[PDB]
Amino acid sequence: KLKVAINGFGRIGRNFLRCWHGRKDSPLDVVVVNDSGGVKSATHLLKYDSILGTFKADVKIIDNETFSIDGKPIKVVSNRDPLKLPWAELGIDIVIEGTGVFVDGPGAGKHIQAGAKKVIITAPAKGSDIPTYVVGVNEKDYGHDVANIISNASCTTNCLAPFVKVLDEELGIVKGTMTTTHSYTGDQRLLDASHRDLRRARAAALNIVPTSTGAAKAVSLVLPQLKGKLNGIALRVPTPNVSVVDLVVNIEKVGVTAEDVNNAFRKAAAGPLKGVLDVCDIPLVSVDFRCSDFSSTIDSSLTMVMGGDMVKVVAWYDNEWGYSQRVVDLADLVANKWPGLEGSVASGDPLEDFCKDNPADEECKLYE
Amino acid sequence: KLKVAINGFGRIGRNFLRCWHGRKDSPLDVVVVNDSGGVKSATHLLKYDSILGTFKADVKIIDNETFSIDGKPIKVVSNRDPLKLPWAELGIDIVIEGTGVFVDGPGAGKHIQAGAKKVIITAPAKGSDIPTYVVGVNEKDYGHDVANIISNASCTTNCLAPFVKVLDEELGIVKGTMTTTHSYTGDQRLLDASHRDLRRARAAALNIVPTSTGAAKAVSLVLPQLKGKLNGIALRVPTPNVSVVDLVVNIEKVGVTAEDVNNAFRKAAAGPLKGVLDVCDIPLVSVDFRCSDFSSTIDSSLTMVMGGDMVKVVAWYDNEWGYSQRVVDLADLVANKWPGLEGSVASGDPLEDFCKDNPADEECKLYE
Amino acid sequence: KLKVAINGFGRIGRNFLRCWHGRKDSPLDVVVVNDSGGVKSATHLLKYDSILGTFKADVKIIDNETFSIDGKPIKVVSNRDPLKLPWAELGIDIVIEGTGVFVDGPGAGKHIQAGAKKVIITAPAKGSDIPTYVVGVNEKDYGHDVANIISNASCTTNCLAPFVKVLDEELGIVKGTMTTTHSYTGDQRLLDASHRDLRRARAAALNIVPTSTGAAKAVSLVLPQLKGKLNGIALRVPTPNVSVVDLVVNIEKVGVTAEDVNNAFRKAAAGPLKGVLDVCDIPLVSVDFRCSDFSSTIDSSLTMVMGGDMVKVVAWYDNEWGYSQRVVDLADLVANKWPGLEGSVASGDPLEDFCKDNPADEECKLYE
Amino acid sequence: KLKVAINGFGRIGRNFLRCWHGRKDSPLDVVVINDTGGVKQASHLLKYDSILGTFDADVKTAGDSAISVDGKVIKVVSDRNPVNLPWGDMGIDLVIEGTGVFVDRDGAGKHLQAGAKKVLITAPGKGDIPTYVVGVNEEGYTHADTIISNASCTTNCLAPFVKVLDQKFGIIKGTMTTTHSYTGDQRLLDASHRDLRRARAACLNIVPTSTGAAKAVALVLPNLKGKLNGIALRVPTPNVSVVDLVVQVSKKTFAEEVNAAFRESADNELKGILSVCDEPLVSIDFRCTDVSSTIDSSLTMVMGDDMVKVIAWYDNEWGYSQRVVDLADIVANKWQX
Amino acid sequence: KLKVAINGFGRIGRNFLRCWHGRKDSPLDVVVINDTGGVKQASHLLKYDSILGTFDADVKTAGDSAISVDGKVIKVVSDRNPVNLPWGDMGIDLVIEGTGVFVDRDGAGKHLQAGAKKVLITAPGKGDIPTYVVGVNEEGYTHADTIISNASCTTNCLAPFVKVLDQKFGIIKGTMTTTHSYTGDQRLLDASHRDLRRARAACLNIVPTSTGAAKAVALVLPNLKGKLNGIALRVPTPNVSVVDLVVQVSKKTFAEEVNAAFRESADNELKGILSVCDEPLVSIDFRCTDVSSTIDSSLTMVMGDDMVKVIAWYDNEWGYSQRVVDLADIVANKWQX
Ligand SMILES: NC(=O)c1ccc[n+]([C@@H]2O[C@H](COP(=O)([O-])OP(=O)(O)OC[C@H]3O[C@@H](n4cnc5c(N)ncnc54)[C@H](O)[C@@H]3O)[C@@H](O)[C@H]2O)c1
Ligand SMILES: NC(=O)c1ccc[n+]([C@@H]2O[C@H](COP(=O)([O-])OP(=O)(O)OC[C@H]3O[C@@H](n4cnc5c(N)ncnc54)[C@H](O)[C@@H]3O)[C@@H](O)[C@H]2O)c1
Ligand SMILES: NC(=O)c1ccc[n+]([C@@H]2O[C@H](COP(=O)([O-])OP(=O)(O)OC[C@H]3O[C@@H](n4cnc5c(N)ncnc54)[C@H](O)[C@@H]3O)[C@@H](O)[C@H]2O)c1
Ligand SMILES: NC(=O)c1ccc[n+]([C@@H]2O[C@H](COP(=O)([O-])OP(=O)(O)OC[C@H]3O[C@@H](n4cnc5c(N)ncnc54)[C@H](O)[C@@H]3O)[C@@H](O)[C@H]2O)c1
Ligand SMILES: NC(=O)c1ccc[n+]([C@@H]2O[C@H](COP(=O)([O-])OP(=O)(O)OC[C@H]3O[C@@H](n4cnc5c(N)ncnc54)[C@H](O)[C@@H]3O)[C@@H](O)[C@H]2O)c1
Repeated sequence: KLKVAINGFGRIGRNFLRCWHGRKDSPLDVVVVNDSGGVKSATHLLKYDSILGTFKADVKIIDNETFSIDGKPIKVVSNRDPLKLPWAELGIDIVIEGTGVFVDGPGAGKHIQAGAKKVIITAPAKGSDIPTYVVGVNEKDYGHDVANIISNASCTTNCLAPFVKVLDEELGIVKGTMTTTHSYTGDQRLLDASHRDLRRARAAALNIVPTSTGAAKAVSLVLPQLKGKLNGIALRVPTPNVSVVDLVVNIEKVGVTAEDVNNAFRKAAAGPLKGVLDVCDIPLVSVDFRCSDFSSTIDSSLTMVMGGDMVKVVAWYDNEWGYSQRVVDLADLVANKWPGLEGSVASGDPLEDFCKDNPADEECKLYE
Repeated sequence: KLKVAINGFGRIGRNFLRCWHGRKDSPLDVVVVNDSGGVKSATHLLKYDSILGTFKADVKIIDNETFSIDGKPIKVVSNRDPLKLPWAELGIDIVIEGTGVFVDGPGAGKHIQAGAKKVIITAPAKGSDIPTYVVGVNEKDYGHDVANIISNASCTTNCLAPFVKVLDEELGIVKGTMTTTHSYTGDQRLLDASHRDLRRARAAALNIVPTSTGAAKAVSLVLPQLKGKLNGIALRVPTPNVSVVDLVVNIEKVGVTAEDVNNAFRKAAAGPLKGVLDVCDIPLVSVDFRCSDFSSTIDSSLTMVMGGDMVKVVAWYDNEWGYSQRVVDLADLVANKWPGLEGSVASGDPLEDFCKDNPADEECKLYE
Repeated sequence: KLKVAINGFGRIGRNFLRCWHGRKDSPLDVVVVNDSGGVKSATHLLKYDSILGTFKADVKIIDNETFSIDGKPIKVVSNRDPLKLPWAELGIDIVIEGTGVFVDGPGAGKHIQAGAKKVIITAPAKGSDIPTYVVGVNEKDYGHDVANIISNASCTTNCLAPFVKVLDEELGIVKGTMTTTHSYTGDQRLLDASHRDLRRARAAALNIVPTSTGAAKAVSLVLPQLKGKLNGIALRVPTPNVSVVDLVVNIEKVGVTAEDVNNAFRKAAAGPLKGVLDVCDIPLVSVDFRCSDFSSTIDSSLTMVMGGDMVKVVAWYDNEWGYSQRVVDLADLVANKWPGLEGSVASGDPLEDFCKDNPADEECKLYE
Repeated sequence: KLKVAINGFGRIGRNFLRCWHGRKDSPLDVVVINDTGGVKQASHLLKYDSILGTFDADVKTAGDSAISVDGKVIKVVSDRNPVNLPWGDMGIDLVIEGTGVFVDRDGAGKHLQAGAKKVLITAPGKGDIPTYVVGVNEEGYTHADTIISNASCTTNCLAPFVKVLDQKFGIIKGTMTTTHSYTGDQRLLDASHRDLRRARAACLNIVPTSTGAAKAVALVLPNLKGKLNGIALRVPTPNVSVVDLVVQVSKKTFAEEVNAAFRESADNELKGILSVCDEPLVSIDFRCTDVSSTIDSSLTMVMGDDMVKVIAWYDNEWGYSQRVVDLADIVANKWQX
Repeated sequence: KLKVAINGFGRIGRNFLRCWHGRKDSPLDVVVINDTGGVKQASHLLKYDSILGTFDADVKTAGDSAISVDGKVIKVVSDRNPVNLPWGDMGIDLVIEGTGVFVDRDGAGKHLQAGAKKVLITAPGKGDIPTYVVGVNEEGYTHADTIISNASCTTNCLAPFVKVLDQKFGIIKGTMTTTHSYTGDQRLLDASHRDLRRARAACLNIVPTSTGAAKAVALVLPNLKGKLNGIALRVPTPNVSVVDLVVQVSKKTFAEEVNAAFRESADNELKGILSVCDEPLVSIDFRCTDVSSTIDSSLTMVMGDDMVKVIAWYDNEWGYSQRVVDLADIVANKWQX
């Protein structure tokens, strides 16, 4: 519905589309993606995935720039600049960062300058200005007139968030850390070629990535209670796409079994996060978690306590699905809300809207 | 000298300025503000305070937007939109917030994407990820290239944290409450009118405006060591400009008297909070603290202890002046931590500036 | 100097042999290989390695049976039953268990019965009596000819040894939890096919597996000082030989930094864990610790002090070759104090010391 | 109705299963397997694949030996000895040498002896084997034949079209070679084995060898014998593999002529069997594509119009059992007994 | 003693570097590199390698540009503009790019006028490119000719003996292809690029392609053109790669006859150039191996004494560099100017 596009074109964008496409009831009007490669390169790549393979649809490349999916006619712009991006030229409000380089509101602003209204980030953008977002966790915090330039944190983050939020607030962490099975990712130099660092340079095909991420800190970025108490690097490892994590942490709870947590997870799974995340009990391995509809998928067995405090919690995810699954929902929560606002009718806050418009109202300013 | 910035000419603005201009050798200054004030007014608006009175230097009104501060040529603009802020368009580095409406990094990154690096609000924003900052409290804790835009919480808090961040640290509070005065500020209503709020809507001119504030908790928002350990009351009293906080605290320090803590504060004033916290000796009242560059202003005699455990501590603080004196210096740590201070950091060992320039291809910092 | 077989071609023993041949003056008289494949198959891998590649020198394949490693005549055999191992015939001294199966005492002991003297396996303790044995930690304890049935547990285990002795002894841990980058293990199968259980039942070739491992128990079975206090899970990963563990631990000593522990490591690397423990300080990647010499190696950086008491710390180790060194180490560790003594120089008028041979004497009638 | 059974429930099993299940309208009454693999394990095997992913199909091990695939129970026990393997329990229609170890003629019969009628070895049989497969000998197959085999997926892949190519063009001589995956055929890690190569870990290497495909052509192709042979390369893949072929041929032409020839070949024979295109896509992009093999029509460059390098893909796993499933129903067809 | 500079510190850089140090009595005053790569970063990239492990030596970029290795400093800067590169600062003798973008003649010049004299690039350049490789065209090197490049390893691999084959037996026609390792030519994942395959992820797949080799054969050879051509496969290797070839040769023979020819050819001219063995081996078994490749004579089967499948590894990286050093040496030696 609302004109959607994708700044740049990351792997995510492909599957994201492949989701947005699979995606059934899109209130999102995807019409173009900033793929610096034309209709060809934008049709071929996205058509066949390293995992999802050739898509189950049509990649018709219209006008050497456009491209339709069995009837989803969609342009493909091609420019490494934000300012020459048909957002105003195509009413694009919701957009998608694909470059990963535009962790700046400016670039998004440049998109806003190009007539964008809303963009996401395929990372925790280092502009701290925009509060990140993640479904099942802080998506509810998303309202209107808050960060038109929009942000979300990393899949890694965007995976652990809910339950690590949930389990603590159900159990209570004082601090603790985590790693994961993060994958070999093009952000790393697949073979040993300089990247200002050695890590991503080293041949990911044969090594883990010794490197600190932001997940261990972007955690509290949606859950304040987690302020600083999390650290310790996740691990990018030779996986195609799999991304599974476990975090051990202390406790402030009584030190229940490693069972009545997956219970709480089952609860968290059932109640607040049905479909949002998941939890399993069959001992499964990397690839099986595939196109998983859950930012979080968790075993009950590997959970383990020793003295009440220390609690390792298995978890899995896929960047793509997860990040997609989030943005699968994000723009909707944007769409269903910001376009077609249709605010309330309670005079108690009628002016507060005009204050939400102009907080320097004749009388709105509060607590200085 | 750095291209510092200030959102609008808020009633804190000129204070900052007149104190910044009163300041001897700040490496920091703005050359342009933005508000529909008219410089000639704005000058007068700056020039002859209702409290500090006429400045001791004439700012030439070069024109309706520009001017020269007694030979310091500085501009203003007139707009309410943070987008079209000529910030890079005047090379702006880091901004100060004046409206108070921007509890959001969202409104901030605007200024960033207007061409700024970071921003500060003279207010406790609602951006958790934004840490407020206050001398002797979180300066070294502050790190540049972390949480780009920040703010400072209430001058109250800005005054609060100083002593407590030693008080409990030497004494040790069980859970004590604070109580402060408050001079009528524009957010309130001088002659009873209609803010959505009831409290800050009556004729503050006469009646005490007793109002709550996250201040008694926003302290924890940078002093979690006392998280939840305090909640109090602010008291908006008919004063032109003046404020004082009397916080009682149950102390695990048996019934230690006060003067000793005040001597520790005498120490602390002679210590961490040089120029910030003052411990006084003279019967002194609202004006009798006017324009002191101290934030925390305390009289040991006027302090005392009820039951050894619980002990109250009177602490004075201007609203406007002190804030400035603090925030003006608080701004410095950002220049003291200025990005490379624009000099002598990148002796090609990075090769990363170009990688910062050629953002994607030479995927140096392709974080993922 | 002391007779050394190969009980089935242990790839561990392979490099261990490669170690041994690469060793300087090992009293381990390597003499024969029970590789169920003949001289042909039992030299090809001894001439070309997966992670080492071709050997430096040539293990010439002398007769259809029995060969040399560069003029070092070494026999071969082809059998699977210890009782069918002509080892007394070859005066064999130490069990060189490559079959990786006879974690049992007796079948292993059968080799002693076959004429060996002391058991040695890459075996976690199937039973208990088998002394959980590693250099650096539980090596000096080894009683000369006392309890000949010994071995070493999993790589990870003997990998754990130094720090799991160090950190505690240097800090004092209440509990803790590790997890290591575990290479795929030959015993665990390549693909999704028939398997003991479900876990290794997949193609970790492209997937990944954690699982329980007695290591934590084992190293506690090594060092009771944290018996039943540590846990964690190795992480099967598509690596030929990558093996580097983390460790998260609630410690007792104040939330001191890591460098201290790393200087403690420095001192510990200086200390008895010299050569088997390294303090890693250059940022390096998995393979880089190729053919390494240290059962433990810890990057300066990833050493993390989460909550002071909670502390995260990596540790690197060549799962095989290092272990092989360790394997070479423990043998020499015994080979020195080996039964080359003065052959029972003690004297006792004890008819026990007389009937010790003629135990069948109701005169003495051994206690039993 | 084809009460077929498998022993050694190898990857092809689930493949065949997920085929059989996916191959709706099955006269194949496969209700009986056997493998050292655990009973419920066999499910997880099928229920969780590294290739097809976890099976998108309800799974249940019923009581135990029987396994309710989406409900369709199927017995399976754990054993190796044919005479132990009680095919007589359902008087099995066909045996399938999923074991990979009873390439023998006897054990096959011993399965029949222990309760079956027909045999198709999963692998190129050990000598006295009438090999039958689509394109070449599936027609030449009569149900009268009992102990038969399907040769390697590779073989299963290559045979027909290149044979048809010869039928189309006339091949003086031919040299092919697979880009085969790494498989259970080789040791995972640096283990012992008959051949040094497979004994090597090699999961990051390639195996220079030759499969019976290089010869099973003659085993199946009457004209095409001896003159048409190359080697095999088991190469660093966990998955669907490709294969080269150069052919000294008679017909003076260029690939494009043969391309359409290979195009019409799909339009006549490879329909549902083999495939060919030129959209440059990687092996993965060929996963589970039931057309058992694909050809890059372009890169089949032409040398003097006699020497003819050609490309060839193949779903070593999925299309294989598919073709075996094909012949399975072909055995269900004309099922004289 | 030859002041050669190295733009584009590509894997060959450390390779040749490690070679340069692995080589003894350097005729090469290669005291200078160039790459965007971080000085220390490069040092580690030198000091440590996914292929060879760490560099068993000294690494300490002397100041910034220079790099103290075994006392030997070596310059390097992070620049892309050829004319910016301080070729004049040392008055560079030979251009050595690794960016893989100077297929042109011009950047060479844009390197030359900046103070360089000779020019060779690893890959077969595009245009007026003087093909040069040991055994074949290296002899053509005089000092007048300066702006040259090198053939590909792949190219270099087949190069001499295939001619020697055509020399020894005569080749009617021939078709080759590599098992090439994945390179910078492919973005780790399928990200936009000229060749969709080269774009394709394929870090677990193959690259159906055809390097200039399949033509550079004609380039490096006097007459061996067109008739001799195949394709290229960059395949799932991180390491030394193999290359297939079937030749349609003139002389009638059997394999070892020509493999003996290979054998007798191995010593005299292919000394350190190639090799040939029959121990059943796989990829890794030749890491850092001096010669360009070994031949599996056994698996070099023959069809009708003309069609001859052939086996060939190749140290895509190191032996290339070895050859690159060799070529460099050939240019280093007989240094007329
Ligand atoms: N894919 C996910 O779900 C996910 C999850 C979290 C984070 N990330 C990380 O974020 C980044 C992007 O996500 P990705 O995985 O899709 O990676 P990616 O490498 O596919 O994304 C970068 C893409 O953007 C294109 N691009 C770069 N600059 C451009 C410009 N100026 N104009 C137009 N196109 C431009 C590149 O050509 C490339 O195709 C990566 O580093 C990735 O690791 C991805
Ligand atoms: N003056 C004090 O004592 C005090 C105390 C605490 C906090 N503050 C900070 O200052 C804010 C208000 O106090 P003040 O001192 O600034 O008085 P103020 O009333 O002058 O601050 C609001 C000013 O910002 C301007 N404004 C509002 N919206 C604007 C917009 N879109 N664009 C440009 N300008 C806009 C108005 O012109 C106004 O002058 C507070 O919300 C807080 O942020 C001030
Ligand atoms: N290599 C390590 O780092 C490590 C560490 C801890 C434990 N282990 C275990 O110990 C085993 C030895 O380690 P490895 O490095 O030598 O790998 P490995 O491949 O050598 O272990 C398997 C070997 O056991 C032999 N084997 C088993 N049953 C046999 C039988 N009836 N007859 C003859 N040989 C038989 C095989 O021939 C094979 O050589 C490993 O298989 C592994 O399970 C290994
Ligand atoms: N798809 C192909 O590429 C291909 C090609 C040609 C032939 N094949 C056939 O399929 C096999 C390849 O796939 P796979 O996964 O079956 O490989 P595999 O070689 O591992 O087959 C053995 C399977 O059967 C079981 N098994 C073996 N011997 C057994 C016995 N005596 N008793 C019980 N169970 C036994 C094993 O547990 C395993 O699941 C080959 O061995 C061959 O028979 C497949
Ligand atoms: N082995 C073969 O026969 C073969 C196969 C493929 C390609 N090639 C060619 O030969 C070379 C392969 O070996 P290689 O190690 O040189 O390859 P490579 O993949 O390392 O080449 C890229 C290198 O150039 C550097 N580089 C790129 N742009 C640069 C710039 N603007 N400034 C400075 N440095 C820059 C990179 O940092 C990196 O080190 C490539 O040049 C390639 O075109 C030959």
